[PDB]
Amino acid sequence: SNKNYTIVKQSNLLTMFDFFKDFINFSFIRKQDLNNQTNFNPSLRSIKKKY
Amino acid sequence: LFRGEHALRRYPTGEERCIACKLCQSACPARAITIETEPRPDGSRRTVRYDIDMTKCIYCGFCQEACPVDAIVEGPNYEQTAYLHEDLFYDKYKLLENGDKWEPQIARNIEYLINQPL
Amino acid sequence: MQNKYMQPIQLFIVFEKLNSKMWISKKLNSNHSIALIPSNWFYSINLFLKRELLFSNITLIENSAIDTISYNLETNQNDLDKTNIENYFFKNKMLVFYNYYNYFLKSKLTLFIILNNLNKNIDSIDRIFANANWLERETSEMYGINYKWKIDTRKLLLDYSKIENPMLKEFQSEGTQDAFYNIFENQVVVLKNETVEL
Amino acid sequence: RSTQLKFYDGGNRQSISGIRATIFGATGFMGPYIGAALGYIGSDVIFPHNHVYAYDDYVKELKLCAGSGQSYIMRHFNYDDDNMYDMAIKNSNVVINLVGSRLQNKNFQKAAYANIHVAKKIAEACARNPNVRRLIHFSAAGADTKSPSPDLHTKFHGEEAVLNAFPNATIFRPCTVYGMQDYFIRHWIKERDWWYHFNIVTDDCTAKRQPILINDVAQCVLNALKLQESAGQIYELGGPHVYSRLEVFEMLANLSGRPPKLAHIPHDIALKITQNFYNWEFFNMEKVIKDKLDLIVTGKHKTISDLYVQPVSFPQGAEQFIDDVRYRGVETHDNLEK
Amino acid sequence: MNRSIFQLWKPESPRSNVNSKQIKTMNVNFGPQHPAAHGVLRLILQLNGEIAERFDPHIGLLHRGSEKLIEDRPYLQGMPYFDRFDYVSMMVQEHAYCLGIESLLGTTNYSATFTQIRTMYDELTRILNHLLAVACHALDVGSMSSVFWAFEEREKLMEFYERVCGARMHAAFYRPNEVNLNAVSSFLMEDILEFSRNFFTTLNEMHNVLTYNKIWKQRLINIGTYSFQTCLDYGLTGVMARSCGLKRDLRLSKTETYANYYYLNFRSYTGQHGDCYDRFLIRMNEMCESLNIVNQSINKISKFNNIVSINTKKNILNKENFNRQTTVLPHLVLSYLNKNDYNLKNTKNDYNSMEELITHFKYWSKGLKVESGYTYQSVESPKGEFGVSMLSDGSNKPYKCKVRSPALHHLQVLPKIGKGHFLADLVALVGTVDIVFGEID
Amino acid sequence: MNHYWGSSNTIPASSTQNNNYFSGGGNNVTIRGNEIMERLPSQTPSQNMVQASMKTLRFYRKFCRLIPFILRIHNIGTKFTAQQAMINFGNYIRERNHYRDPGLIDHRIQLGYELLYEAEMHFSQHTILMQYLSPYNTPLSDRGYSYLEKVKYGNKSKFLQGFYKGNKPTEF
Amino acid sequence: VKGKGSIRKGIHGEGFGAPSHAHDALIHQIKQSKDTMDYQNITNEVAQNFANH
Amino acid sequence: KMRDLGFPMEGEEEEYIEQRVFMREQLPPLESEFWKKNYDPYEQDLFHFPDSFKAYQQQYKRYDEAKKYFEENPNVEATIIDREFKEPTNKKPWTRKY
Amino acid sequence: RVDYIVTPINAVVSWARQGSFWPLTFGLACCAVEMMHATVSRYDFDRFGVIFRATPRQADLILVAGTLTNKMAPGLRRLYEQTLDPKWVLSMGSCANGGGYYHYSYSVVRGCNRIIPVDIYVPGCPPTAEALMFGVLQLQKSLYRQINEGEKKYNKKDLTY
Amino acid sequence: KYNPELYIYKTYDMAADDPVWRQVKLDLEWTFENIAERRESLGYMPTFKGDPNFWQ
Amino acid sequence: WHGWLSHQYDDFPTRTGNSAFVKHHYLKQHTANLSNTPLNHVPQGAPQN
Ligand SMILES: CCCCCCCCCCCCCCCCCC(=O)OC[C@H](COP(=O)([O-])OCC(O)COP(=O)([O-])OC[C@@H](COC(=O)CCCCCCCCCCCCCCCCC)OC(=O)CCCCCCCCCCCCCCCCC)OC(=O)CCCCCCCCCCCCCCCCC
Ligand SMILES: CCCCCCCCCCCCCCCCCC(=O)OC[C@H](COP(=O)([O-])OCC[N+](C)(C)C)OC(=O)CCCCCCCCCCCCCCCCC
Ligand SMILES: NC(=O)C1=CN([C@@H]2O[C@H](COP(=O)(O)OP(=O)(O)OC[C@H]3O[C@@H](n4cnc5c(N)ncnc54)[C@H](OP(=O)(O)O)[C@@H]3O)[C@@H](O)[C@H]2O)C=CC1
Ligand SMILES: Nc1ncnc2c1ncn2[C@@H]1O[C@H](COP(=O)(O)OP(=O)(O)O)[C@@H](O)[C@H]1O
Ligand code: SF4
Ligand code: SF4
Ligand code: SF4
Repeated sequence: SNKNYTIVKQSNLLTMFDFFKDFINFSFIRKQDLNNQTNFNPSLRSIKKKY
Repeated sequence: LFRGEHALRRYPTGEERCIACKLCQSACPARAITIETEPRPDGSRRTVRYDIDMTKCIYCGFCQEACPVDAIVEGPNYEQTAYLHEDLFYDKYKLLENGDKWEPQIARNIEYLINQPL
Repeated sequence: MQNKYMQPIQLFIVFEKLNSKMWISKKLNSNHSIALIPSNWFYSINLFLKRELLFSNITLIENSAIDTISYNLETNQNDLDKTNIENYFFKNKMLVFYNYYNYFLKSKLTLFIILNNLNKNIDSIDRIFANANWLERETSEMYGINYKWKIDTRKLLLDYSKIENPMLKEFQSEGTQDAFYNIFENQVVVLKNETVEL
Repeated sequence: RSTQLKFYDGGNRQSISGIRATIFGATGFMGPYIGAALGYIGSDVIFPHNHVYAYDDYVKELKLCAGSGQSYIMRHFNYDDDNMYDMAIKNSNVVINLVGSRLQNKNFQKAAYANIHVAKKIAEACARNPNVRRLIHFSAAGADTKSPSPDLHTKFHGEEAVLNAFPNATIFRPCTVYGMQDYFIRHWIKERDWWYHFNIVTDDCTAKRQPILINDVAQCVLNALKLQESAGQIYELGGPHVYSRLEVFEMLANLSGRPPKLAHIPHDIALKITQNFYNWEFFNMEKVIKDKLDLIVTGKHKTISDLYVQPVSFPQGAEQFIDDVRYRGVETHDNLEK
Repeated sequence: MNRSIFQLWKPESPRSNVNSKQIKTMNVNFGPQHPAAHGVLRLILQLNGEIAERFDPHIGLLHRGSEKLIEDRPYLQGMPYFDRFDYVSMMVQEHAYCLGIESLLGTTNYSATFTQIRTMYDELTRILNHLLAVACHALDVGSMSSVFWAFEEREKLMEFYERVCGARMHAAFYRPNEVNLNAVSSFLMEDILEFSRNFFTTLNEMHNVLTYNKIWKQRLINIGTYSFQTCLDYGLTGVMARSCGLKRDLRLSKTETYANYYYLNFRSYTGQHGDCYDRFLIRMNEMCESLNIVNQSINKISKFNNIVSINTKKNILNKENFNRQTTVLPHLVLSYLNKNDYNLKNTKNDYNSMEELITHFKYWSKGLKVESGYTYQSVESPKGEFGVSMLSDGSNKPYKCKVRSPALHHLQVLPKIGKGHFLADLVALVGTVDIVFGEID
Repeated sequence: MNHYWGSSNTIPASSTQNNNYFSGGGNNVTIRGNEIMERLPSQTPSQNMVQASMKTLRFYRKFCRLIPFILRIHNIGTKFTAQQAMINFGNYIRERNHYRDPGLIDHRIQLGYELLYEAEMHFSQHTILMQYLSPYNTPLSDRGYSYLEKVKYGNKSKFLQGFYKGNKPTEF
Repeated sequence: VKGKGSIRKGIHGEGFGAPSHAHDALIHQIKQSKDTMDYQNITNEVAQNFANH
Repeated sequence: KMRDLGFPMEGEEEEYIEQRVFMREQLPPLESEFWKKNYDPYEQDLFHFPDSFKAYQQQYKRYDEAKKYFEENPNVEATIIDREFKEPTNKKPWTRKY
Repeated sequence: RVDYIVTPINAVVSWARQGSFWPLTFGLACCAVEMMHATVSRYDFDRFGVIFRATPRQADLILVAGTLTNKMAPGLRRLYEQTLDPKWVLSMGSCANGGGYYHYSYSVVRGCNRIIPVDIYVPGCPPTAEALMFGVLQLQKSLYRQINEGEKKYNKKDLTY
Repeated sequence: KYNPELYIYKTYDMAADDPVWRQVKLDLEWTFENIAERRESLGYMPTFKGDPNFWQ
Repeated sequence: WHGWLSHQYDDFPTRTGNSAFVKHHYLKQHTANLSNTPLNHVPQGAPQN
């Protein structure tokens, strides 16, 4: 319910203001999946000359 | 090839190897070498003031590289820590004293350096 | 120059009202081409470059400026030919050059823009190329170019509460003032400059 | 001899002022400021000192007065050898003396030594050396033979001896000098912070005080050097107005916002305790004795107006040094930003 | 898993209290005296819950007017500024400056090209830079002993530097159209080979504690992710551009190669994820492959075969010849191809030849004359594409010398890739960008 | 407005409110804003000296509005009064009032805004930044001035004063 | 206009609110000069916010 | 609106939010926006309103006066402020007791 | 007299403060790399009991290792003033000593000694790791001897007064 | 593009995961062994000896 | 012995024998760092001198 207060006006904001053309201030947090991070398998793409 | 402390060498006879050509002064990237020369009473071309500002100088070795008579040599001494800033304004006295003290090792290194091209 | 090269004539084909002045030299890479671009069309040309098909994969590698007012041929003066790029340096107050790299064409493209107005006005392109922001900030602060429509005009790599354009040939390397410590003010102060001459 | 001093004051630290000065007793509060006064115009400064501990900031910061190749520090100075003084003042045309008995000293013999013997030897060395154009000895305001304070009692004899040995010596008698590192404003702040409830007074607090700024004192020194006629005369330096101890406390409290509170200890018992117990900077008999005594500018000698220096008022001058120590009461939200 | 977009982002609406900064954000001065900061970065950081929101970098704390001083000084005397620009790629900076000078002159350093120094030592400097970058990144993340482990190899490489030029740092070795052939020695090559063999142990020691660690993977993976479009827009190059998957390497470029790289069979690595973990893996693989490149370079100047006796079919070794001591001969190809030039170089000097003395005097009085013209020469330094744009007016001094440093462009993206991240992820990002402010300023 | 000067960049007056329960407001003109300045777009081009003068007047107005806060934060109020600092900066602007180039005026205004922001955010030191606010010919209010030169050279031309003062060290 | 409720499109453009509602100067400024402010103009709203603070 | 714009709509997709909300660059301004005759902030035209309201309108008389002044003085001398020491007019700092 | 107790306690204090000599984690330019080289195993700084601390409050030595710019001089002064006493200052490199390669620049201060009292100077560009070790050890010996350099005079009973 | 070749970290030794790096290690060790064998067969090493008479 | 410790060369000084180092008549005995001592480098014209 507390988040719904900040959620109220987002619809009108996005509807009336272009998200790309207009410079609108906002804040966000980046999320990572810890299970995927721990299960990730390191790997690289080796590149060599044509043969 | 290690470049440590600037020093001035002498010929085996004791005569100064430095002639006031100012090539080292011109080559010094940091303008750390000041040279003033006046003819000696005997008529030799010798400097009257040869100062190196150790605080303003980058230990590059261009002075020794440009010296045509191996007068100025960056000898291996590196334990030259100073407590007063004035102590790092090396003068002709200081350079000659360093050269006299470190001539053996400097000469030993110069032998190998000269023989390498051969 | 044993490579496959093509001139970047698309810009001048599209912008039909501009004349072409292009160069390539062995002093540069085999795939590097220089061209002259007018300032009043620089912004539109960058707009076209940033979203044209083959120029889409274009990155603004470098940008800077040259104070051409004091440029003089110190040697081989008579060897100068009317086709050399140096002919444009004389009598022009400033020359701002940008350099981009295109991946599709595996090419390097440099654009030279002559600023003759005394105030050094030119439209900024940091709104098209993101990395151009700091490059143009540095160019403006060091050479005094008055970029227009720029995202951020605040100085970058210059001291606080100081106004100067050190990279101009008029300015002296020793500067005009030195920072010392004042005991009366018990803090770092700045006063007139006295230096050492070799 | 000739007391003329040709120096150029229009240059910065890297210029050549034309003054070569030796400043004895520069490790005190006023020493660094006096040294910097001459150093910042390009003058050469020598600081002879035998200070413990050597690594103290007081000794260390003296090197900033002039710069590299212009400021020199002579350590392990011997004050009873004439050769040491001769070496110190060999190449100096100005000799400033600030060697006075410290507020931490109660021994009459030590105070007399510091205020008389060193000053007399410096004056004798200056007389021996014909290149010493100017001598500036720093005395204290209110010096008198009948003064209860041993410091003032010995300083009067010291200035008399300096005048006798070097008739062209200039004697200053500054009042209570205040500043960032002073012994008056800093002492007030530290005492109030250490007690948290009061400042301990030992008298009626009716003694008159005429504070002067250390910057003004340095400007007075520079003006005295500029003026040739100032040689051989005694100057009393002080602020534009005279305040009692109670008035000074009131002014400081009003400026800083800290409510005033003076806790009284009987003068006799305070004197007995301080004279029978160990004395340090914040607990000494000299402060107790000088609390009652008046240290103001008298008309018997030349004043600062003669040196042509306009001292700043104490309320204006001392305000900047108490900005950090300010009472935090009710303040606006905008002021809360800081 | 349910949606969390509303909990993850908070937009700002015009004149709305709820959609606004309802808190007093923390404006911290990250650096300059901050262990994470390299020392000359004053980043005004707007933290809100210890999460970065707004970046205001100030980078002028190490501005020194290097370009102005270079313009004031002649060509040769301005070279050490390029060593000063980068504290870990000084050899590459010198190589770029000399490449520009020789491109202006219209010639190439055949001596260096045939001696292979300008490629093997470039790779050694790349190993130095990668070691320092990975060590600093690990130290910032929290791992301690990696710094000591990498700095041991750094000390070995600096010993090689001092042996070849007498300066363990700021070599100032490369110079245009000249090489100190005397310094190059076979025993130096053998010691470099021993170092290359032993470097695998240090690489494995770091890899065991970093590569597979769960904490390291959770710290780096999916942090600072960016796309090829971001790389293109911000001009990212080197390890970041390869982390973008662009497959952009200037050493293996037909029209942009500058040394023996184009004729060596080595591999460049790119990742399908543009994150710190991929960048770290790429740095490790580049360090490993530098060993192979150095091995190839040294083999290019080696005489493996030997005379075989007809009767016994066994090698005939020279007992009193220098070639028996070692199998690597730096001067082999140079002597074989440019015999006249090598003979002149080793026979004529300033102490016996009037022309040599005149050349030396002029060279050390006023730098070599450079024909007027504009050039732009670039190299693949460990931190990205490092370029020099030089305009010469025909005198002994450069009229203009602009330096395109990849560090500036890499630092430009730091707000972009670290906006929504925490303070730890930001101190991780500053290390992963691999920035040294000497060249930035 | 997404700008450092926007009306939404104010510092909240409470942890749960903006200055009231029935209204929303804050101060951003006489003090620094809540969020730092990430970008300062260049002043829109001025085609007329009228527009250039308007920009100069608005910048000077902002400086006058901000000077008391700057003085309080930098602890330089004793050196000069707020009005004294305003008058000193006005003299500084007067020295440059001869400009007649809109582009140069815009560049100068951008630089002035940048330096004012630095003063607000303490990027500069008080001693370094007080050079603009210092009186041109009046003594600093926190120091005792010396009128020895005026007494010595009273009713004498500036040329004679400079002649007696000198313009080169006399030792060398 | 599709998806904008009562907002309706004029000849030269589409309005930012319902027909009879009042136009907002702050919204107009945000749209036209987004992110750009030559100077901190003290409007009635700004003055009232200062007074309330 | 978020799904129309392209934001993540799943928990596993929440970890690539920055690629859809912040990483994407903003379209550069049209070049026609740089040719506007005037850039003054928009305000309601107070024509037909009371004089009290018009008092809050932008002062066009000041613009006209500035235009007249700049037409009359296209070129002026550079003002120089004397640096010679002068006794302060406000002597309060050196003449105040309390 | 107090000297009987002061002098041995002086020696103990000097020994302790020499053994525990924590510099400040502050590097500005390439000389920071040499400082890290001196910290790392090859020349173990911990052998002489010197451990770097991040905060100036917990630092005994101010290692000015790198160039000082006008834009940074107030910062260096503030760090020096905020470092708790007693403290010493060691300039490292030509740039920190006397401006080094950039002595003729418009941005670089001609020496950190103009802003700070420099206790010791270590010439070099960059100074070697052994050079920095030598400077640190010489500074430690000087620090140990600073407590009593024979200032006070001995009376007829050999007790200092 | 159509036949990607990847390097996969799957063992403690990163050299082992690549056939080329194993060959690099083997070649380095082979070179060291060859040098050692040649020097042992020779039985001694000539060296440059300083001579003070060189400075007559 | 400085070079011998530094491993610049494998030759070391030998007293009373065939040496690898030249012994000129103008050589002076080695001295440790004399800084912070009265016998320190004093520039000509410096205040200390
Ligand atoms: C265990 C066996 C069993 C039997 C029991 C035996 C006894 C058990 C006792 C248990 C309790 C022990 C408590 C003390 C522990 C040790 C610490 C200590 O001694 O204090 C020093 C310690 C020093 O201060 P600090 O905070 O460490 O210093 C910080 C920095 O130095 C300051 O930095 P700064 O920059 O702010 O510097 C400012 C400047 C100072 O700032 C200023 O500039 C302003 C001040 C300058 C003048 C200072 C003069 C001294 C003032 C004394 C204050 C006493 C506090 C009470 C005041 C009451 C007044 C109404 O600083 C100074 O100079 C420092 C102060 C110097 C003090 C020197 C004298 C101390 C020793 C003697 C004290 C005698 C007091 C007796 C009180 C009455 C007792 C009934 O604190 C004190 O000075 C306060 C001590 C007060 C308690 C004394 C207890 C012993 C005497 C009791 C009476 C006799 C015995 C009765 C019982 C008999 C039973 C059989
Ligand atoms: C673990 C060791 C603990 C040591 C604690 C020592 C406590 C103090 C001991 C004082 C001994 C006094 C002996 C007789 C003195 C005779 C001279 C005289 O006139 O007497 C009056 C003396 C002299 O003071 P005065 O000011 O009256 O006179 C000066 C002397 N004349 C006049 C001759 C010039 O004063 C006293 O009241 C006694 C001495 C007080 C000393 C105060 C400083 C002490 C410093 C201690 C340093 C060691 C700290 C150890 C802990 C360190 C932790 C890291
Ligand atoms: N409030 C004030 O400051 C006033 C000062 N004065 C005079 O001005 C002078 C300078 O002022 P200030 O800095 O405040 O005073 P200080 O007490 O701080 O300075 C006195 C100096 O003399 C030295 N000294 C003390 N005793 C001896 C001794 N026996 N032998 C040798 N040197 C000794 C001290 O050195 P060490 O550190 O080694 O003990 C110190 O350097 C004072 O000494 C006094 O004469 C006059 C009126 C007011
Ligand atoms: N000591 C050496 N230094 C340089 N090149 C050498 C040396 N020894 C042999 N070579 C090279 O080896 C080739 C000749 O081979 P080979 O006849 O086996 O050698 P050598 O006759 O000197 O024993 C030439 O290319 C020659 O330059
Ligand atoms: S080492 Fe370089 S900078 Fe130093 S004195 Fe020699 S030539 Fe000059
Ligand atoms: S040191 Fe060498 S280069 Fe310098 S003046 Fe003497 S002889 Fe010439
Ligand atoms: S003195 Fe030399 S090594 Fe040290 S910071 Fe300056 S240029 Fe770099």
